[PDB]
Amino acid sequence: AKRTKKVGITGKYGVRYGSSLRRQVKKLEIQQHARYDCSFCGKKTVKRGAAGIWTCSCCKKTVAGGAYTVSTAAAATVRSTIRRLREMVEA
Amino acid sequence: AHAQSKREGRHSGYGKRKGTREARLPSQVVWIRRLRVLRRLLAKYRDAGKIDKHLYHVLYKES
Amino acid sequence: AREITDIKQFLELTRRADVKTATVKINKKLNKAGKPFRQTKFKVRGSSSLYTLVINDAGKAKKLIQSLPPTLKVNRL
Amino acid sequence: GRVIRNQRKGAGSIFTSHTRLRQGAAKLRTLDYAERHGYIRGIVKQIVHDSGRGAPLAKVVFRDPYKYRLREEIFIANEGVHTGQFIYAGKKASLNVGNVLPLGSVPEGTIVSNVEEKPGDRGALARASGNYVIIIGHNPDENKTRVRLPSGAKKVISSDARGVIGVIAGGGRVDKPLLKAGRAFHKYRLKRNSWPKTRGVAMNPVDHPHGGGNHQHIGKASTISRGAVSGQKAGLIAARRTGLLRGSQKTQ
Amino acid sequence: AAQKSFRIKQKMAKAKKQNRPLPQWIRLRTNNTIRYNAKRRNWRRTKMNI
Amino acid sequence: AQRVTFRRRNPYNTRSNKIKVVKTPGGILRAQHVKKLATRPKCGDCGSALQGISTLRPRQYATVSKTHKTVSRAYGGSRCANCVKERIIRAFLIEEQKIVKKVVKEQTEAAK
RNA sequence: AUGGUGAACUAUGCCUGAAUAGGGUGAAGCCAGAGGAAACUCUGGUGGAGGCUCGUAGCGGUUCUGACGUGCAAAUCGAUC
RNA sequence: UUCAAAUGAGAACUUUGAAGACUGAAGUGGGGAAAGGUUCCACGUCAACAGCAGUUGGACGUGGGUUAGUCGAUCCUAAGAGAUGGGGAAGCUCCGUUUCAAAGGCCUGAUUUUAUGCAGGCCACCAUCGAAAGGGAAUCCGGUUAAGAUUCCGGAACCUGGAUAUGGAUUCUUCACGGUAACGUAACUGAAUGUGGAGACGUCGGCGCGAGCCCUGGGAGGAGUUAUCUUUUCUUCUUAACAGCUUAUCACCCCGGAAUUGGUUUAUCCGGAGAUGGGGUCUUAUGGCUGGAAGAGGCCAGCACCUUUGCUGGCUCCGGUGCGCUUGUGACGGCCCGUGAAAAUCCACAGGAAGGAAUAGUUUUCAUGCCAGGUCGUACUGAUAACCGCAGCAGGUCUCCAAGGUGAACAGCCUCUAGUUGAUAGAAUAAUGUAGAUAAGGGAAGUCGGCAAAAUAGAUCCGUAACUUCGGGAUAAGGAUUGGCUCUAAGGGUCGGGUACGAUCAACUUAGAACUGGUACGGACAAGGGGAAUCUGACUGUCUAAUUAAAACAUAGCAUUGCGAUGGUCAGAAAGUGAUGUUGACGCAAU
Ligand SMILES: [Mg+2]
Ligand SMILES: [Mg+2]
Ligand SMILES: [Mg+2]
Ligand SMILES: [Mg+2]
Ligand SMILES: [Mg+2]
Ligand SMILES: [Mg+2]
Ligand SMILES: [Mg+2]
Ligand SMILES: [Mg+2]
Ligand SMILES: [Mg+2]
Ligand SMILES: [Mg+2]
Ligand SMILES: [Mg+2]
Ligand SMILES: [Mg+2]
Ligand SMILES: [Mg+2]
Ligand SMILES: [Mg+2]
Ligand SMILES: [Mg+2]
Ligand SMILES: [Mg+2]
Ligand SMILES: [Mg+2]
Ligand SMILES: [Mg+2]
Ligand SMILES: [Mg+2]
Ligand SMILES: [Mg+2]
Ligand SMILES: [Mg+2]
Ligand SMILES: [Mg+2]
Ligand SMILES: [Mg+2]
Ligand SMILES: [Mg+2]
Ligand SMILES: [Mg+2]
Ligand SMILES: [Mg+2]
Ligand SMILES: [Mg+2]
Ligand SMILES: [Mg+2]
Ligand SMILES: [Mg+2]
Ligand SMILES: [Mg+2]
Ligand SMILES: [Mg+2]
Ligand SMILES: [Mg+2]
Ligand SMILES: [Mg+2]
Ligand SMILES: [Mg+2]
Ligand SMILES: [Mg+2]
Ligand SMILES: [Mg+2]
Ligand SMILES: [Mg+2]
Ligand SMILES: [Mg+2]
Ligand SMILES: [Mg+2]
Ligand SMILES: [Mg+2]
Ligand SMILES: [Mg+2]
Ligand SMILES: [Mg+2]
Ligand SMILES: [Mg+2]
Ligand SMILES: [Mg+2]
Ligand SMILES: [Mg+2]
Ligand SMILES: [Mg+2]
Ligand SMILES: [Mg+2]
Ligand SMILES: [Mg+2]
Ligand SMILES: [Mg+2]
Ligand SMILES: [Mg+2]
Ligand SMILES: [Mg+2]
Ligand SMILES: [Mg+2]
Ligand SMILES: [Mg+2]
Ligand SMILES: [Mg+2]
Ligand SMILES: [Mg+2]
Ligand SMILES: [Mg+2]
Ligand SMILES: [Mg+2]
Ligand SMILES: [Mg+2]
Ligand SMILES: [Mg+2]
Ligand SMILES: [Mg+2]
Ligand SMILES: [Mg+2]
Ligand SMILES: [Mg+2]
Ligand SMILES: [Mg+2]
Ligand SMILES: [Mg+2]
Ligand SMILES: [Mg+2]
Ligand SMILES: [Mg+2]
Ligand SMILES: [Mg+2]
Ligand SMILES: [Mg+2]
Ligand SMILES: [Mg+2]
Ligand SMILES: [Mg+2]
Ligand SMILES: [Mg+2]
Ligand SMILES: [Mg+2]
Ligand SMILES: [Mg+2]
Ligand SMILES: [Mg+2]
Ligand SMILES: [Mg+2]
Ligand SMILES: [Mg+2]
Ligand SMILES: [Mg+2]
Ligand SMILES: [Mg+2]
Ligand SMILES: [Mg+2]
Ligand SMILES: [Mg+2]
Ligand SMILES: [Mg+2]
Ligand SMILES: [Mg+2]
Ligand SMILES: [Mg+2]
Ligand SMILES: [Mg+2]
Ligand SMILES: [Mg+2]
Ligand SMILES: [Mg+2]
Ligand SMILES: [Mg+2]
Ligand SMILES: [Mg+2]
Ligand SMILES: [Mg+2]
Ligand SMILES: [Mg+2]
Ligand SMILES: [Mg+2]
Ligand SMILES: [Mg+2]
Ligand SMILES: [Mg+2]
Ligand SMILES: [Mg+2]
Ligand SMILES: [Mg+2]
Ligand SMILES: [Mg+2]
Ligand SMILES: [Mg+2]
Ligand SMILES: [Mg+2]
Ligand SMILES: [Mg+2]
Ligand SMILES: [Zn+2]
Repeated sequence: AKRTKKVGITGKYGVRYGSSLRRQVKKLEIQQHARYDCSFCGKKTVKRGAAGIWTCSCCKKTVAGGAYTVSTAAAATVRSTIRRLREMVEA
Repeated sequence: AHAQSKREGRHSGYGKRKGTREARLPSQVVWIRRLRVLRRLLAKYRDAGKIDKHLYHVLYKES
Repeated sequence: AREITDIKQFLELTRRADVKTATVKINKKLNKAGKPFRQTKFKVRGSSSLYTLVINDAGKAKKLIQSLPPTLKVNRL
Repeated sequence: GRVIRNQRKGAGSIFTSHTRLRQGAAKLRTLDYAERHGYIRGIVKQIVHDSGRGAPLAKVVFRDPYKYRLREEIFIANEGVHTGQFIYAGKKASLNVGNVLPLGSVPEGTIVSNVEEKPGDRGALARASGNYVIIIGHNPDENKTRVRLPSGAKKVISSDARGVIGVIAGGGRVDKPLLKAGRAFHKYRLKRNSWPKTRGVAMNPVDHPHGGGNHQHIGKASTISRGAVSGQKAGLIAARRTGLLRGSQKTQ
Repeated sequence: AAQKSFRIKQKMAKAKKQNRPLPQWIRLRTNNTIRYNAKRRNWRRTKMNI
Repeated sequence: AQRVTFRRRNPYNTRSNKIKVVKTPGGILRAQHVKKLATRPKCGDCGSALQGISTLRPRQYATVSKTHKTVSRAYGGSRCANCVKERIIRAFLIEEQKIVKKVVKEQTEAAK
């Protein structure tokens, strides 16, 4: 029973702050609250709690991550070119 | 005396009502009342066999 | 602070070195459904805690009372 | 006239750090024999929020090579490092996210964090959530290594300056609208007493060089000389230009 | 103030003791020149400032 | 209808000033002060309440028989049994695969 | 001008404590249903979001330019806010 | 407010009885923090004082009164404060707090000239002050005083330190057995060193359970009303710390190997990293039964007497209910660029130095036994009279406990318990007033201005415009309806059923229908006026205590500046000085 036409989680803020700041906030909220896959046991149980800290519901591994998302574009591109450079020094 | 006349359904009219229907008895309370009873009618029929476990499980998420 | 129910163990308290006092109590009490009976509690006063031994049956209770060491100082009721 | 606000801040009264809750102070291992002739293993035993900080810290415990017991460090957690991970710190350590290696031992383009300005200063450069330096080459006599700092600046430091491979966790933090006063309120609540900010232009002349006048206005050029004296520097200090930065920046 | 220091209870004590009228026999002394207790004090007239 | 009073001079609702109302042999209501609740000791490896171990406030533990402070198996009342299994297995295998690494690089040093 | 005393009021930060009837609203998440070739759209529930709202205590102090104005009071009292 | 009595030279004002009221458990009730300092209590008592009085008092005079191993302090650390080798400063002093320092004390062995010299290893921890709301060893009930009580009395406990023996346990397999396991237990040696836990921690939400309170049936008592009516109205029927056994949501173990996926919360989570199922293990919050303990306390009846005051009997029993109320707790869920102290102190484990038996050893973390617990505070007020405001000032000043009805309700209004009935008094009722109200017909013509005042108001149903950041605007606007009494229907729990139902027990909610009245019904109390625009600030928030609350300040948002630590900005007389900085450009500083 589609509850709100477009303000999603951001509907708590009412009419305040102006559409555009809500638009922005809504994006990262949707990001930060949502449940992610665990690169360790496979169960989509990683949830946030304080920026950059991602922990696993069961299995209890805790990863450092983005302020509002688990992996951040930048970090992963760094992971990849760390691979790259390391490959150079066993090959 | 009064409390009797109450529980005989009296002085309960729109002119003796002052808090909202909601406040008098919460919507939610009703839901939990009702839903817990469906949920547990279900359980006895399964734990007995009047219902088969598959039919139960549809009724559960159906209730 | 304590309840006892081994009648043998009990007697060994009454003859335990530091035990100076001891008191018998008698309670009118009722049995099961109908009538009443006469319950009796044997309280030995230890240095550190008060042991007490219920004996419902008066029959046991009677004999038990002579058994009481003839140097122990018993308060009756 | 009154002592203006930016002067007052310096005597640290109501103005010092709010520091009761902080996790300790993050730094790298002491530059001992192990870390500088080889490598030495630790485990990240937990990563944790540091109060009034952007990025998470990672408690990383090590063996004590000199007497039997454990010694634990407090690190700034690079992204991706996780509890239970083993951490390798040394010259002859290997090139994975989370380890810590002298800028000498990593190829150009490597991406490190918490890097030392001088060797064993236990870490100075790039620590804020998201930041990092990149090695952009090294001249192997007088073993320097040139890096590019998060500012754009390019410094050359010793090759034995340590750094930890990867980027600091918690990036993106600033992308999200604070939205209300309150959020910022609570933000500075765990930093210092710098918020809110009254505009000098709304004060009286006692109070500021911007104060007074029958309309609110700065009254003279607000770019102030480097040579200005205490009480004079409020505005755009030493500003070498001013106005809306048209056009792409990005240090050439 | 309801759960006091010894030092304060004691000033306190001493001050109860100085609260008496002139002992009337002083009046009879040769040359006696004191009529009443001039330094008398009352709890709701003058506070002890500790 | 019967109200009640604190029993200590402290008038505030602090953690260490909890009350419980209670009916006496006199037939009246009297306050009582309730000590903070104890909490369960926790496993060092994983961090859960470890079973078998009695839950007292810390000094009360020195007034209590040693059996209340452990379970039998190694790392008794200190790690959580499951977590001991973990480190037995791991111990075994790594001491074993340590032998493997040895005769293999002795083989490397042998022929190469 | 010189040398002294004040943060028991009040301003601001820190530490450690405590306190706030009853209502209105119904945000994410979730469950069951409906339509449609398809993409997709829709309904009834559940849930309990907010520097949200009605309003006590609380904190404030709008108006009467009310009382008082040699006062109860060197700032109070009433009503309304 | 009133009548009478009693006392007294004297009574509107003191005491007692009666009466009429009030506060109405968010108290005018019962206690405390700060502050006071004897105001507490008894006797005496009225010159001043209590803006009339006075026989009365928080006044005067004279005495009495504050009892702790467990309640606080005392210990610990917090922001902070501050000695010390030092470094500045003419100097009063300023800086630094582990700092550029040759910083100090413990376990026992060696002594068997003796008491502590040296024989090992450690430990390099680096003053001290700072919380009567944070942390924290341990006490409860009954009774008792003119005035003290978790402090005295009675009874029953517990903690810490010190001593120690007796019993048990243990051992010829020396340093315990049992259970597949989770784990069991009355015990069951354990140095240095290491390590883990506890102390120790946000806030809101619904859900679950405890306690006390509230409601209520039966019975056993006492009281009240009884022209009439009421198997009635009111009230007593209680059980502390502590101790034994038992009791748990969570968690965990064994068996087992799951799609037709199952289990499952109010709230969608969980399962091949082993679900559902069956069987077990654990924490003991909490509750039960018993010990404490009926001997106490509570309620009556029946004799006794100036007296102390007794004596003697009984009875003190069994239940029911829940979106109840306050609190407490749990397993969960929401929120954060906020993720919500420290230290003392206690335990455990890893380790295995050492020491220890069969002719007799080991053991005090098992039981029972002996001793000791210092110092200071403890009275009362806590406020329209014990504190601060010149004062017994309508101001100010931190907190816990919290009954019945109406009703959404800790609102208003009425009441039980408790407490008050204090505020100069009498006679009249002109003007003018201050506070409370009403007014025909008109309806803002009043006035700078609708200032004041009036209107509106709860709930149920119906109905709802522009515009919009799509969240709103919205209780938009506009409407009807609402009492009593008498029925009807709907919505639940508990059981047994070979491997369709029947039986009982207990709850106000919602809707519908009759009848009924001078058309009244949110009947007092309670409770929004609405609409169309212009100016202006986005919003919530802020300020001139005591003439300005605004359009002023703040804010998120936008944009500019400085800075890579040998630094930016800022502090200082100086400095081996300081703020930012437990910091590092997703940063700090300045507009
Ligand atoms: Mg709902
Ligand atoms: Mg319910
Ligand atoms: Mg049910
Ligand atoms: Mg399902
Ligand atoms: Mg100046
Ligand atoms: Mg500081
Ligand atoms: Mg500020
Ligand atoms: Mg600004
Ligand atoms: Mg700004
Ligand atoms: Mg500003
Ligand atoms: Mg101004
Ligand atoms: Mg200028
Ligand atoms: Mg100037
Ligand atoms: Mg100006
Ligand atoms: Mg301007
Ligand atoms: Mg005074
Ligand atoms: Mg004075
Ligand atoms: Mg009652
Ligand atoms: Mg007290
Ligand atoms: Mg055990
Ligand atoms: Mg146990
Ligand atoms: Mg102050
Ligand atoms: Mg609290
Ligand atoms: Mg509320
Ligand atoms: Mg309402
Ligand atoms: Mg509210
Ligand atoms: Mg279809
Ligand atoms: Mg709500
Ligand atoms: Mg609000
Ligand atoms: Mg409001
Ligand atoms: Mg209301
Ligand atoms: Mg305010
Ligand atoms: Mg006013
Ligand atoms: Mg006026
Ligand atoms: Mg006048
Ligand atoms: Mg108001
Ligand atoms: Mg009078
Ligand atoms: Mg009344
Ligand atoms: Mg009230
Ligand atoms: Mg009064
Ligand atoms: Mg008192
Ligand atoms: Mg006083
Ligand atoms: Mg008196
Ligand atoms: Mg007189
Ligand atoms: Mg007087
Ligand atoms: Mg007078
Ligand atoms: Mg007179
Ligand atoms: Mg006197
Ligand atoms: Mg006296
Ligand atoms: Mg104590
Ligand atoms: Mg002491
Ligand atoms: Mg100093
Ligand atoms: Mg101290
Ligand atoms: Mg303390
Ligand atoms: Mg305390
Ligand atoms: Mg008593
Ligand atoms: Mg006495
Ligand atoms: Mg008293
Ligand atoms: Mg005693
Ligand atoms: Mg005794
Ligand atoms: Mg002892
Ligand atoms: Mg045994
Ligand atoms: Mg420790
Ligand atoms: Mg710990
Ligand atoms: Mg705390
Ligand atoms: Mg106790
Ligand atoms: Mg089971
Ligand atoms: Mg089994
Ligand atoms: Mg409360
Ligand atoms: Mg948390
Ligand atoms: Mg422990
Ligand atoms: Mg040795
Ligand atoms: Mg012992
Ligand atoms: Mg007292
Ligand atoms: Mg008084
Ligand atoms: Mg006053
Ligand atoms: Mg009173
Ligand atoms: Mg008067
Ligand atoms: Mg008069
Ligand atoms: Mg008229
Ligand atoms: Mg008209
Ligand atoms: Mg008109
Ligand atoms: Mg005119
Ligand atoms: Mg006109
Ligand atoms: Mg005008
Ligand atoms: Mg005009
Ligand atoms: Mg008006
Ligand atoms: Mg009218
Ligand atoms: Mg409108
Ligand atoms: Mg009708
Ligand atoms: Mg029915
Ligand atoms: Mg205009
Ligand atoms: Mg505004
Ligand atoms: Mg003003
Ligand atoms: Mg002024
Ligand atoms: Mg205003
Ligand atoms: Mg004003
Ligand atoms: Mg703009
Ligand atoms: Mg120097
Ligand atoms: Zn996982």
